Amino acid sequence: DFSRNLYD
Amino acid sequence: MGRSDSAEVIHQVEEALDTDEKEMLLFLCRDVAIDVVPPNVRDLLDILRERGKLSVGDLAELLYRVRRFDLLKRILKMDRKAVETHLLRNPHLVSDYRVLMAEIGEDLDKSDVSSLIGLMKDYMGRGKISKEKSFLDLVVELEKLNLVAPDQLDLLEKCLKNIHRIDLKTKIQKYKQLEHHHHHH
Repeated sequence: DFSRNLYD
Repeated sequence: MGRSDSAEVIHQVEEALDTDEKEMLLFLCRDVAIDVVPPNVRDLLDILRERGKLSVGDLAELLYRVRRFDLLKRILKMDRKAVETHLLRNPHLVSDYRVLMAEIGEDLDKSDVSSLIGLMKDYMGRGKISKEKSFLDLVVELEKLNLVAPDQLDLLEKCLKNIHRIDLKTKIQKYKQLEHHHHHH
């Protein structure tokens, strides 16, 4: 992910 | 301080987690925080944010262990299946030791926990142990007896193997092979 985590 | 709307996200997840799940958060961040946080667990995430160690990816990992795929969609808009592939890389914000114990407990069911206790009686000799205590509780229980150490498990693999849980045993092996973290003061 990390790309779906940045959501914050 | 610093206001930021990140506080709101942190506050919302605390309310959603059950008291049972809330315990896991303390356990997982136990290494990161020496229980310096006041009695309220809400403050636990708050102090982590101040340290800057609070990554969103970590939150996704934290919510996943407590089996809260539902909250992932609402808070981080993360797909449940995405977590499975994402965790494939097996990334850990904190030492895998703490997470390893939490993850294994999650895999084991209520029946498995009871059976595990009987095996522990032979080595423990019938110490302060009961079916009431959860798997997570069992992990810290062994710490008192010093039967299990971060760099030496051995016993954990044997008992789990008896329960015919090869997958759990395999995961533990990864941890043992992950000792070369090169982490020191």
